[PDB]
Amino acid sequence: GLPVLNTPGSNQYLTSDNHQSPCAIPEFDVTPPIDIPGEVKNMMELAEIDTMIPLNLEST
Amino acid sequence: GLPVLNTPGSNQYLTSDNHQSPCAIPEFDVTPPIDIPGEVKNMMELAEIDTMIPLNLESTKRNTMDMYRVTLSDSADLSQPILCLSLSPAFDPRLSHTMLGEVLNYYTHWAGSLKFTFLFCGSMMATGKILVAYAPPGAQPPTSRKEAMLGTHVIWDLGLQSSCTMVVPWISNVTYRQTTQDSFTEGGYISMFYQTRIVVPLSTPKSMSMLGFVSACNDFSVRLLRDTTHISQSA
Amino acid sequence: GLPVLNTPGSNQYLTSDNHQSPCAIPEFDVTPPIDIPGEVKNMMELAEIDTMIPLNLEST
Amino acid sequence: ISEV
Amino acid sequence: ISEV
Amino acid sequence: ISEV
Amino acid sequence: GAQVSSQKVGAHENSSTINYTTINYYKDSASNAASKQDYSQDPSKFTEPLKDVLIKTAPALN
Amino acid sequence: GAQVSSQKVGAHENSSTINYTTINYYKDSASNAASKQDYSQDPSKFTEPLKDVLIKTAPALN
Amino acid sequence: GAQVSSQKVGAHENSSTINYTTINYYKDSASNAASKQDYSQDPSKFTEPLKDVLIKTAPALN
Amino acid sequence: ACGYSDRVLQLTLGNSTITTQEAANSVVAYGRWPEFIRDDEANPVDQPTEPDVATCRFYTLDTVMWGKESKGWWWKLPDALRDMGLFGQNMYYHYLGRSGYTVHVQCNASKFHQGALGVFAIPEYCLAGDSDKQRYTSYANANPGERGGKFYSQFNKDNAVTSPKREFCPVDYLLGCGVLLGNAFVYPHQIINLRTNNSATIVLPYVNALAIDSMVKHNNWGIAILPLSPLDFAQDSSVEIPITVTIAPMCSEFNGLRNVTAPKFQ
Amino acid sequence: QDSLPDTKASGPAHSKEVPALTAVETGATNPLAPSDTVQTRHVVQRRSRSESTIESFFARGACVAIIEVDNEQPTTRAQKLFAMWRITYKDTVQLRRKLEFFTYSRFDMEFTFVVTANFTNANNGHALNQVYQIMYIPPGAPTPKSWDDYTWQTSSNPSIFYTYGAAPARISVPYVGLANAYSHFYDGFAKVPLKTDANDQIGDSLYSAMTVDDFGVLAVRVVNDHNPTKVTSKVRIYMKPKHVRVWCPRPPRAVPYYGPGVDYRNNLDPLSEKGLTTY
Amino acid sequence: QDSLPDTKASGPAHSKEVPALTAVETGATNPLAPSDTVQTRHVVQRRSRSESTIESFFARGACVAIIEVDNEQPTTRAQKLFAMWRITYKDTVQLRRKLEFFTYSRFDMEFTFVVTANFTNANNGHALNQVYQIMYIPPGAPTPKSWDDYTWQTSSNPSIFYTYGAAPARISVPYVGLANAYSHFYDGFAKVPLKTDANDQIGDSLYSAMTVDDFGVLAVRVVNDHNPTKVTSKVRIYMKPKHVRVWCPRPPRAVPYYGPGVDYRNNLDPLSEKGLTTY
Amino acid sequence: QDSLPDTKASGPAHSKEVPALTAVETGATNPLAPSDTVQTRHVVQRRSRSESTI
Ligand SMILES: CCCCCCCCCCCCC/C=C/[C@@H](O)[C@H](N)CO
Ligand SMILES: CCCCCCCCCCCCC/C=C/[C@@H](O)[C@H](N)CO
Ligand SMILES: *C(=O)CCCCCCCCCCCCC
Ligand SMILES: *C(=O)CCCCCCCCCCCCC
Ligand SMILES: *C(=O)CCCCCCCCCCCCC
Repeated sequence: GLPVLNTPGSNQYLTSDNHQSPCAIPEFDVTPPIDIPGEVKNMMELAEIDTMIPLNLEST
Repeated sequence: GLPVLNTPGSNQYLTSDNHQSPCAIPEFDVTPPIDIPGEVKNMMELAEIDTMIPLNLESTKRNTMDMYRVTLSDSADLSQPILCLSLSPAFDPRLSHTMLGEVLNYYTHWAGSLKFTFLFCGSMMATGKILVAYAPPGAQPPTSRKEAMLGTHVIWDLGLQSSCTMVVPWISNVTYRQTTQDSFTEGGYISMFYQTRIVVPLSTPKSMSMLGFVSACNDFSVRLLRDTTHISQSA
Repeated sequence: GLPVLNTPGSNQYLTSDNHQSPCAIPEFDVTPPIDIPGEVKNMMELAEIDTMIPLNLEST
Repeated sequence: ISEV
Repeated sequence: ISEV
Repeated sequence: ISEV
Repeated sequence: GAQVSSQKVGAHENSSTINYTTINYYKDSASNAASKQDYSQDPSKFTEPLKDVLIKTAPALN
Repeated sequence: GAQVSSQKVGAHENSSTINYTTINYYKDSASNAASKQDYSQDPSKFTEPLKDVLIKTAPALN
Repeated sequence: GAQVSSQKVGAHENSSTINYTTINYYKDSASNAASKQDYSQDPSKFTEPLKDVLIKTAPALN
Repeated sequence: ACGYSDRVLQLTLGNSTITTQEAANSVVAYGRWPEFIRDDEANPVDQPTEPDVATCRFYTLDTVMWGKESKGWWWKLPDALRDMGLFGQNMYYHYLGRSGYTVHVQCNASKFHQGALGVFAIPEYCLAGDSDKQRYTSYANANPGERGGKFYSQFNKDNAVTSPKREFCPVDYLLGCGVLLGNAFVYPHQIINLRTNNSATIVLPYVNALAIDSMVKHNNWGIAILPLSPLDFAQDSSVEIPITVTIAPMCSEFNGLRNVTAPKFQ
Repeated sequence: QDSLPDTKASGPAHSKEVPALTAVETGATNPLAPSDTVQTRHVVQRRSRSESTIESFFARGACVAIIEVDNEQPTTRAQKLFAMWRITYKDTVQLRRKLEFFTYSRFDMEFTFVVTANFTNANNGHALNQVYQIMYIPPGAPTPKSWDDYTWQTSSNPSIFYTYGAAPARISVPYVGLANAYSHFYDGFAKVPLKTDANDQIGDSLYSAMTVDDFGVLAVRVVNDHNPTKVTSKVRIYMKPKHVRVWCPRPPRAVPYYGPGVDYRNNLDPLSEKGLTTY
Repeated sequence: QDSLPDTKASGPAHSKEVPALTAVETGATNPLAPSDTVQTRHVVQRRSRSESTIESFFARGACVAIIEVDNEQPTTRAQKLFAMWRITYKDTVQLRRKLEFFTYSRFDMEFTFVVTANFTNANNGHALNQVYQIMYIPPGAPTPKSWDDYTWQTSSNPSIFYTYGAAPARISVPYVGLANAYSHFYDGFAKVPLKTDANDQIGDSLYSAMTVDDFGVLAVRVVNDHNPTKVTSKVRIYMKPKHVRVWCPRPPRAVPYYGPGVDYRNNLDPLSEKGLTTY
Repeated sequence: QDSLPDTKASGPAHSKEVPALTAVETGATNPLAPSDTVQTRHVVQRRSRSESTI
């Protein structure tokens, strides 16, 4: 019986939290990765690629 | 009072969890084990034992001893297939109830090579050559020997070694196929044709049975445990 | 706030459990033992003493 | 700690 | 502790 | 433990 | 203050000395759980409380 | 009494051996969780229980 | 099995490397939290996927 | 060179020898040869009797005939040997008994006959009953002795709910117990396919959840012989050929001697 | 390291080694690999059988019982103020069938209890939170005759007192078998009729049954005295085998179960119709 | 150390190095920095891209489903005593659009379940606290036909039993794809019509769909028997990808989604009006 | 280590040691084991009295 005291925040769900949880399909044999071309590591890599500006937003 | 904060998941019961719990009969004097023959360590060991295929599920044959017997004879139409079957080992009705099909029906995905062994039960005086083939999916299912022989095949010569094994190599796009029937993960076609014909001398039976067996090769695995459709219970 | 997750079994009372609990009379000066004759360590010691069998359970 |  |  |  | 002891294993998984850990959280020993690592003794004080204890192969009355 | 073992990692974050820790809290081994670190064996006792086991390239009946 | 890493401190109290501790409690790596210690890479495979990559001071068409 | 073949075998136990010139090797069930109880697996404390050559020898049961309409035969062990010489006497004089077995099934025909028998050795071969009442087969009916029993092609429920037969009704494609016959190959087995061999030899260790048990109350192994492919010959419609079963106890030991058990069979 | 074997590259053959021919009469399965009958490439195999170990095949709580117990005024009629369940996995079919792929087993057992309650009457006031007592009564101990007689004192039997709304209760039990393994199949009787028996009833017993009381019963009651409104509860029991060893594989059950033995009765036709030459 | 590069001081230029001119025809973006076209000072840069890593962009629980389930007396009509949801991220739009910045992905998935209930009728007494069973049924397993048939025994499928009022339930799932990455876009069919097919239905399949059942379904029920008053509940499911890798970036969806494929139908005019020379 | 004692193997006897006779008048229980009155085999005993400690 380790004595414990529950603090504020207990039992809430914050959608940006980062916690562990039980795995529902234990010991699953995961398919290993292969080297697909085109991997992205940061969303700012996409903002560094030139894309064409819709400069002319006149009526027609 | 160690300060603690309860996270999402608290007080749920997940039936696949793996936790400790208090022992209700403490200090019980357990009976020690003895060495019983026949211990099993993995369910795939059972899928590697050949079990007999119910190849003949025609009307009057299904659910009788005759579902296991395929008739070969010296007057068979040599242009027609002896048998045709899809490679859906947990779903095709000829394969789903073999020991291999019964174990795969507790899993969602399967992968690996399979081997079909056929036993000739004619008399010793009967001879014959048979072509058994496997067509990876995507083309028309073989209707003639001419089409069947363009895929993977074994030509069996009947003789003192009574049986012949064809291995269906794992040839797949996905890394694991589904155990239900799905065209995205379909496995192909097995067909069998006479290569010459059964020949017997006089005073010999002109018809005889062939029996077929299936098992997994050593590269076979299954994953994602699930309930089987093969047992139920009414209210 | 150590993050914790309560498992099945939480808040049950199993009468054969074996846990710690707070002492209601703290710092009590316990009377020490003395060596009384006749100590028993295991109930099977009592089953090893011969006791007389009621062999004759006829009516009277 | 003390293993026994 | 005992790593394995 | 392993500090990183 | 963790005490580590061996469990006496009954059924074994297809996976040795398995240990368990105990820490006492209270000052009063009455708060402690039971360790159940209990020794036993000889029943002689009840089964043979004789002044001259004789060997079972010899006559009891000599 | 903490046992530390390696996890077999499936999906990897864009960040190696990741470990997990286990402590048994109960004296009775029936209380323990399953370690699921299970070894396997040879199917031969079922697939080839023959007194003379022959090699697959040789004839089965000689 | 405790992993100890440094926090990147934003606001500082009027009080250095502050650390935090992590222990994985489950065998399956899918149960793990995210470490968010993520490395990055070069955008070149998207911004300059050219067979002859030229230097920005030189003419693009020579 | 000198000529040893896995088709030609001699088995000698006690004062009995078997030869076969058309075997298909031999099976040792679960890879375990029989053995005596080891001291560290022992449970009754009295000194066991081990009759050795007096009981561990080949006993041949009555021959059965295989015809075109035969559905199959089954025997249980030790029951099929309960009346065999000094094996039966030791079995009934002792509360506890343990034994492994060599089973040799014999069926010769000719090069113009065809057919295939499946010979399966099943640990704890529970069979299904003949009625709506569950687990109701009586002791005398569950234990036919050397006579064995037969399989049927269909479930014929006993309806004389007045004087119930209390018999098994083993349906053949369900292996007499609610599973499909095709999967019986997970059990130790051989096939006597007449074009290939004329006998099956299977060595059975003692298998049970206990080191020794009551042989009178409990059968450890069942032997099931079913025509996987039916008998046929020339063009005759009533060919019949014998099937003879010869079984030898192995590593027999018995504990708990007292007066003899005399079961009521009739 | 748990991956399956790699595929070896192999090329053409013209030889006297013939792995494709065999004789299944011997009782053996031909151990071929694709490289014995076709040309293969080298494949570094990474798949594993992690999820079909005996432990992972059984590592799920499966429902084995639904026990109904009421809390209402003790009338003179038959009520369900306490309920008793003889412990078994044969009242449901799904876990029974998985265990019966094997003849013998040895394991510890985890029981998790899910308890749900509801009102039955539109309204006679309400009810305060209920506490449930689940007492294990081993073969031989006295069984309760009423919901509050002396047996519920539980001085030696283990009991769980569960509070409604708390996380499902859970306990583990060791391997408690009388033999060195549990027998899923017992080809025998607990009694033998002898020639000297006075009548035929004396040596009669059920085929394939062993002890009479097996593992005993769970007796469940609501500890609270009754409220004016009636409250019905159900206790669902989930069993999970853990630390599992199994021996002697068997064909799985192919036709519906008919009782605790191997008897069958209907739906003896498990296979469907399919033409011999239809894909 | 994760800061972005420092700005270098640079002065005037009069030279043949011309970084400001380029040819976008080559397919490349000109990698200029401000010091290539203006005079800059030195700046020690401390900003970082910590919050736009692939893991931080997806590290949020996003609502993907609202499942409604009732607890009331089983009548003969169509009721919602249990509900089934085919697992997908395409029933809502917000997480779908973020994943579809990429063609392929590989990740583990955390599911958190928020459950809320309410009375519907002014009053027919009340209800005792409900327990919910969320059972995962993988492609091929039997699906329930009624809220308490045998499939709910769940011997092999995983289930969560959630108690109303407890913290939201939460579980993780591994990368369960059949391929080496999940395909967010599949330019193809699951079947091909062949010339020898008996009719056109045989080879017909939906464009860009792969398997039929995909990941299976979640079957939800209230485990309690009904009270006299009806209680309606909703289960909201939040998915968070964790341990994320993604490949091959794509333009984001610019017009409303119209189904699970890339089809469009209305509001095909995403850009507003603005004069060419209006700031 | 808490198992009960092993059974020792013992054979026939023809002697003046008579463990089967005793005099309960003394107040003592005769400490016999099965090998004092019958022929026994060796048994490695693994049972324990773990559950009947006080
Ligand atoms: C407070 C609740 C305590 C619950 C205690 C339950 C004790 C009994 C556990 C039994 C597990 C049974 C598994 C089945 C065994 C059977 O197959 C065989 N008939 C045994 O030979
Ligand atoms: C007890 C609750 C268990 C819940 C188990 C859920 C298992 C399924 C997880 C699926 C995560 C799906 C992510 C999406 C993948 C798709 O993009 C692609 N169609 C796959 O090629
Ligand atoms: C021996 O005790 C060495 C240190 C053990 C460290 C773990 C302690 C866990 C917390 C105990 C708190 C007791 C109540 C304040
Ligand atoms: C091995 O166990 C070494 C010490 C581990 C220290 C952490 C212990 C955490 C508390 C365990 C308490 C068990 C029940 C009293
Ligand atoms: C590395 O793990 C060294 C030991 C860390 C000791 C503290 C452990 C806290 C408890 C972890 C329990 C995990 C679930 C049984």
